[PDB]
Amino acid sequence: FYEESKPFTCLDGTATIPFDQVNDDYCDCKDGSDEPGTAACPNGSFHCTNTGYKPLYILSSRVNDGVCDCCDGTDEYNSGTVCENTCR
Ligand SMILES: [Ca+2]
Ligand SMILES: [Ca+2]
Repeated sequence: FYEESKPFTCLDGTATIPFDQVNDDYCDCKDGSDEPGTAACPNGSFHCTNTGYKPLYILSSRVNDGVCDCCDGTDEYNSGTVCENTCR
């Protein structure tokens, strides 16, 4: 009748979790692949999309650290620091 969506598998094959454990602010994958958008994994990376300009990757520990790391300011989305777009 209703088919269920498949779960997420860590890019390193170390675990399979439902997609509600993706970006849930707890590190479930040894490679950090379940938390690309948060500061939860010690070896993760956050992608600065920097729309219109060169994209950059930063350490996950720099997501919501209150410091402006991406020129588009997208790394600071719930920290209290409001970053201005400085890509130009
Ligand atoms: Ca997680
Ligand atoms: Ca930051």
